[PDB]
Amino acid sequence: HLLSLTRRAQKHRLRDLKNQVKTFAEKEEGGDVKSVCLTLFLLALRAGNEHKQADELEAMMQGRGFGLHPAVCLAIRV
DNA sequence: CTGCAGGGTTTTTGTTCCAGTCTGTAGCACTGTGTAAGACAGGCCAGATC
Repeated sequence: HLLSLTRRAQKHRLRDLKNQVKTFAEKEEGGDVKSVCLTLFLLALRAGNEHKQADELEAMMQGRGFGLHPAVCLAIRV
């Protein structure tokens, strides 16, 4: 299964659809493989009615960052 | 029916190149702290003395 392979073997398996995503994002979306596959995953999540996971992913890949704000972290430290 | 020698197959796990790019950690300067080794004091008993 794709989730249990290593990243090297997963790339060896998925490189074809990878380069198809590359050429599609270059043809239509300014060559942004990042945002294209991001919105693809977002909509594939939202289709199953998994609204909490997709809302949390939209909250993560924008605005707030890694779990804590570095400012408040230093605030605690001091 | 059975035994391994060993053929195929993907998968994995390396893996070779450069660049990075973060990171931990081992520097570095520092002075404050706790100790144990060693100087040395003295008193004091034994040895030498009167």
